[PDB]
Amino acid sequence: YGKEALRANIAAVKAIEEALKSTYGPRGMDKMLVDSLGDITITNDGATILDKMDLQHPTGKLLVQIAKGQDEETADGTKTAVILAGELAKKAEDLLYKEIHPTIIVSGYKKAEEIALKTIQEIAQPVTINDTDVLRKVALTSLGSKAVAGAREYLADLVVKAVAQVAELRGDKWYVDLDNVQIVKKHGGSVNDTQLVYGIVVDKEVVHPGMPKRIENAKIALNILKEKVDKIAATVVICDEVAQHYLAKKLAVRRAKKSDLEKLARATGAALVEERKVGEDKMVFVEGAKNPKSVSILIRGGLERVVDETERALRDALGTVADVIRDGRAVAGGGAVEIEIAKRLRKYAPQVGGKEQLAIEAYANAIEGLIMILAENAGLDPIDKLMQLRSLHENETNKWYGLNLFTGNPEDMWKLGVIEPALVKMNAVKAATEAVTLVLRIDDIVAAG
Amino acid sequence: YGKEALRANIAAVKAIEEALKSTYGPRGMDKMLVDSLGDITITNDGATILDKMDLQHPTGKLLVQIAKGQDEETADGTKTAVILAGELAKKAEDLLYKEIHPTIIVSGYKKAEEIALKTIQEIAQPVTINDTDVLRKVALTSLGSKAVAGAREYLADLVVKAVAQVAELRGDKWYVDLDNVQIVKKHGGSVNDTQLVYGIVVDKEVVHPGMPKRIENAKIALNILKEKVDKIAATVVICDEVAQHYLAKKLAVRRAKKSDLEKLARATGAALVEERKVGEDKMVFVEGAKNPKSVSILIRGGLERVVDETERALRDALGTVADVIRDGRAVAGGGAVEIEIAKRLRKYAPQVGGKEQLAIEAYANAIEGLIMILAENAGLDPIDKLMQLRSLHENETNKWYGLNLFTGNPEDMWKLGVIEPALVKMNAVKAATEAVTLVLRIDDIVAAG
Amino acid sequence: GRDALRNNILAAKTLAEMLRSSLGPKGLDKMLIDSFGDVTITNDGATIVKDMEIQHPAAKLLVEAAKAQDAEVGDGTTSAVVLAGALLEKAESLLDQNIHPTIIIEGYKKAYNKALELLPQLGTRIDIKDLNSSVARDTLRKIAFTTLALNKIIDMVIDAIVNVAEPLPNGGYNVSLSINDALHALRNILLEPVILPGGGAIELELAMKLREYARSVGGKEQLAIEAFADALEEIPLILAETAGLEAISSLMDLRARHAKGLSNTGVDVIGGKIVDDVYALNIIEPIRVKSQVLKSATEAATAILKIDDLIAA
Amino acid sequence: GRDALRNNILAAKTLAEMLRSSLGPKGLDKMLIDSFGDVTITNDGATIVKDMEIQHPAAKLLVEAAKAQDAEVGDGTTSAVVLAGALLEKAESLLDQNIHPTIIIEGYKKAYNKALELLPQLGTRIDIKDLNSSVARDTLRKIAFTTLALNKIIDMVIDAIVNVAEPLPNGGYNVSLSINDALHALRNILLEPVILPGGGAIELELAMKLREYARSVGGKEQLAIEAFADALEEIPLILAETAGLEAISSLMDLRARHAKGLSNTGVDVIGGKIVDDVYALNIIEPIRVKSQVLKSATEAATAILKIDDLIAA
Repeated sequence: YGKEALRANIAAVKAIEEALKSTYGPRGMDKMLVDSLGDITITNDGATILDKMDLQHPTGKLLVQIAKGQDEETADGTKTAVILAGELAKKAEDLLYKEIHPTIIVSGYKKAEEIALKTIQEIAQPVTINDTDVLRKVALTSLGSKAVAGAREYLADLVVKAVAQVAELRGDKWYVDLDNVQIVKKHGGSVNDTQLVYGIVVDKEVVHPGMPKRIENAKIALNILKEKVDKIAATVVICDEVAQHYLAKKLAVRRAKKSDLEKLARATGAALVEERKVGEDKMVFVEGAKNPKSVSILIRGGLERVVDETERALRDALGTVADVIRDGRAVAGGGAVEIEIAKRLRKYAPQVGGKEQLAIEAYANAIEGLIMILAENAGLDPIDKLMQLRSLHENETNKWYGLNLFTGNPEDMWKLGVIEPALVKMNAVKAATEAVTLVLRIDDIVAAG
Repeated sequence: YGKEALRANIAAVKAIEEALKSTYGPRGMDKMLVDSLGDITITNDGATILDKMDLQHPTGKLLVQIAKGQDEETADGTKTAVILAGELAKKAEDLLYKEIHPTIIVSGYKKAEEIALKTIQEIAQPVTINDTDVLRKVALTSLGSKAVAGAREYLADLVVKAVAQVAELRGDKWYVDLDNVQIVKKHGGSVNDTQLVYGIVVDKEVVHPGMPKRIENAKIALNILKEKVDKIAATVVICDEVAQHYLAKKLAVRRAKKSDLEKLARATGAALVEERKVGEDKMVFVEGAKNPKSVSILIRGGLERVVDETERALRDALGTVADVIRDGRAVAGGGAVEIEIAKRLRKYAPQVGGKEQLAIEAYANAIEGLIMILAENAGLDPIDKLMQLRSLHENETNKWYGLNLFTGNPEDMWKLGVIEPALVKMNAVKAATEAVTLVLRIDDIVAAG
Repeated sequence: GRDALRNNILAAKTLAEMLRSSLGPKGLDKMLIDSFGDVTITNDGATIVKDMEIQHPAAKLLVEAAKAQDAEVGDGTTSAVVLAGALLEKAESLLDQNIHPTIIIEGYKKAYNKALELLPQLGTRIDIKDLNSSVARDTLRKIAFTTLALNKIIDMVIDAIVNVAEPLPNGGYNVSLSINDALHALRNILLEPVILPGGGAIELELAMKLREYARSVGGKEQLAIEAFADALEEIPLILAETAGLEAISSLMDLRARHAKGLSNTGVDVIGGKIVDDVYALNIIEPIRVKSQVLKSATEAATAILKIDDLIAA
Repeated sequence: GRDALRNNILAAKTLAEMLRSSLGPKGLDKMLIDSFGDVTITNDGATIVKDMEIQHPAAKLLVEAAKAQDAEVGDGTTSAVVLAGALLEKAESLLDQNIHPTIIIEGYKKAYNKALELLPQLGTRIDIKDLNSSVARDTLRKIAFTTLALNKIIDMVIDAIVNVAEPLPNGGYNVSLSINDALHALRNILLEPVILPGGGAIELELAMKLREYARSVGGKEQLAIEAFADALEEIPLILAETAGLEAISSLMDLRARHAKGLSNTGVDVIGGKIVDDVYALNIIEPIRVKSQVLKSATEAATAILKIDDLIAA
């Protein structure tokens, strides 16, 4: 079609889609990453895969940053933004070969974007912090077949609980500061136990055996040595063999992340400080806070990749439930929203100029691509499931009818507890549209200094 | 596994399967054949494809002859025999890699063959020359999506009618001599008309315009010239400008196949002989016979490949209905019989030695291959449809439940009028088993003179 | 098929093939060599797996699963790898039939759950109520020797083990730890008490049940489960191979017997024969071990199966 | 070694290897092809040997011996070639030990003479005195079927054969001649009457005796004779291979039995088993045939062995 810069950019976007396409949806595949000759990483995570892989291309390195929406909203919904961009790019490619100028395409895509966002706005159901069922279903939907050691239902409950704990109310709008959450991890065997702590877990052995294991209502503050210790204890501590005896006479920690120190400072602004024994090791538990929003999750698993993956999935799920609470809207996932969008687009397209109408229709198809990917990854026939849902979606009574990737049959995704945050999907649509319009508007690539 | 002669033979059988695999079933594909630089042939026909293709391999050239069962039973059921052999060969291949000796495989296949034949014998429904419905359905089943110009239902009716006409009764057993049938063909436009004649059609213009167009009760018998003509007419004729006047004074034909002459001799042992005008041409019609079994079908089509294909399909359909009448048994096609066979085989296999049991099970799978091919050619998911039917076939009330290649769903194939002759399927099983056992028994290939 | 997955499956399969020989009591020795030329020779899959060097990441992963399995329980390191490679090899047939790997993963998951559900039923309990004198301990000694393979040194180890305190109710004795694997085995027997009929009988029975269950599941997952079963039957095969005779014929015979209501029969490797009851010859496995083998193998195999491609980082 | 002789031995050996498969009642088929593409498929060594094309002169010679053997007696064409190739293969081991081939030839000659001397002792006579009704003929029919492998067509062939006149004293009946080989066999049974226990029993016993005799001969010729014996034991091996099981183990079992005073035991190929008495299952060979097989094979093998080089003419 046009200049090779555009062709290259589009190729880049498509390439970046191909990197994440296989991992889309609950029953998604994992990718294996190999760094140098040192280590490897097996994961189902848009962020991680995008970050670990070589980003040595000027274009696309932008797509990654656009996908990761510059907003509190950041998730594996990045995968959606990326995969979409790839689809809008491929359908654009089909338009350029008809010599539709990029301007018209961009216009059409902008219109289609607006209608898609409107559609999401319309379909979306209200949801509050009290609807434990929905929030639980959202948390459970975020963890769909993620390689997590923990029971997904149990872990979902934990997610809802933690996010509920963290929540504060700001002028008729709840707010969730996920920084209040700690996530420590340790791996042995008889593990894939997952623990919920209402405080802070400091992962380190007690400095000296002869030392108060427990401490009640611990006011937190964390010959030369004697002078220092005396001066410090004038008003538990965290940062020499001689000082161990002093503190033993007067709990301590050898090495703790500054993140732990931050979260501790936040948590304590301190009723119990214990030393608890994990399966095959010991560590320090801070229980109680001068803080009603702090909390921690101990994810311990048999094998490290699984633990790490559990952390990633956990963080994402937390994120999604948070977004659901903060925006207070949710939608039936499983491909319903996308189908509705495509439907409305094809409905509206003729009301626009022809050359843009084609672009809009192409947008609708680009949207419908996602569902076909969802079906693909579930080992199902994509077109069949698509036309099937599209057909079922002719009734307004099936606005939430989406694909059940495990049964293979279309079902009311809202009732199945397959629920997503609207904000995320909207932001993803925005991100993808921005990315592809950006790529489209670019005419040439010029060296500089 | 063993010696390369066996590997080569098996490869040959498999190769010959691949040549016909795509064309199996009603919704089957066509193959294109290219002879020299002169002509090409597009067809869905086992016989034709096997005959036209290069048979320059010692093995396989035998498979073709084994497939074409040395019996009145010869049809496109050759495709079945061949495709099966290919499947039994591939599953054998999987056994040889377990170092099951060919002897044991052959034994197992022979047992499985016997049980399969027994199963066909059991399932088979009786059918007589009076059951027009069934015979019509059989004829219609033989013409499934064959590239025939004629209406398939109409043509099926014609098939049943012709075969009914030809039939004679021999000692409680009907007999059908398809040699009594003539099949002439001509192609223009406004054609794909198909005509049924109760006599013989001689395709040639009348020798001289000034000549009796019609002839009532024509006693058939088909200066030097005057003497000859006088001597001949002493007691219509078929085999000089002077003789034309003589015969004009005394109907004639320039050039007729000896086949026509034979069929004429048979047909007349002669009430009407006419000259009828086909769309854009004229030819001679012999109506009435001193023969209650003669008949002819005028297949005329717009395009030649279609006409030829129509002839092939017609001959085959005639063959199948004939076999149905002569053996007096039929079975629900669409994959039912094969599934039942596989089921019984797996049922019986444990009652046999282990190493043979494996062979029998492999036979069952080889059988089930066919259904997967039927599904493949219909653009359906083979495994799904298979396991689906296999599951439905757990009830004895679903012995005729087979695959509907047009709806994609399993249905009672006997009720849908998807009906096949048992004799054919049995003979095919026999042929395939013979072929593969033969290939298996061969150890080496030795040159001679 | 999906090239990356095939390459992975191949790597894992080759490693399994390498380890197949060192299985059972008559398992051949492997010759381990350091970068400095130092040589260790051993038939212990734990040692082989631990010390060895392997470049391919799939095999590395499989090894990781094996090591973890060796940590959580002292035995079954070879069995897990062999079974994993088996599962992948059997999966290959399904991938070739154009069956998407997540379906296969699901089928394997169901098969594993069912197997783990069936294990306790197919086992036999022991007396945890008491360490009483009458033949409760003497039967454990037989398992000890079964692990080892000595008129003296018998009582001593048992007494030294009895020293360490603990009942737990649910009968779950806790101990703060060739001799190593024996102590491991005994510990594992007590830690949760059921014994399982070794020599492949458990695999065989499990397979026989899993096929029936597969016929219930019915889908492509039926084929996946049936594949899991075929993969389970690979261990009896190998043991029979170490016994000497033509593996397949014996596999069939065993299967035959399991059909009967002979219910358990096994291959006595040392005896070089198939025996109707493997309890009679005190060929025993702790359920603690077998379950861990199943879990490790299935996790490894599904994990390999779940990976779609490789990307440079 | 002597390169020419080795090349010859190799050629003969390969031809034998080719023919080994088509031995016994369950012998695989060979696919013979003309220069015109015409195909004949058969497991009859007579046909294979006769019709086939072979370029190497050693193999050609071996074929000549086989054909002559097939002419002098209808049966044993495969056996001769197999045995010849065997003799050469066993000779190879001796050539490798730096044993000159004329010595080997001498040893083989002695072994053959001894064998032919022992055949009549190891056999069992039949009644030539009369064609009497009582079970003299019914026992021949069994051999007829043994050759063939039918309730009817039984009496008819025998009667048709009895038609043809002749006793000869020394019991040596003369007749001026699947059906072919059967008639051949019967003829051969009568022509000189002794029956031999088929299924390899004769080879085995002969070998067992020949080793003892070899210990008497004592020299390198002892090794040559012992090689002749090992070469004789190759037929039971092959028959056992067609029976299915691991050849060596069965060879050993058979040998074991022959040691006992079980004296004759054989491999029942069709039955797929080793049987204590092969007469009981009417597995019988005419001595007329076996002797011819021995002669032909030994002549061929020594002949190959006696050739030192090749010269262009």
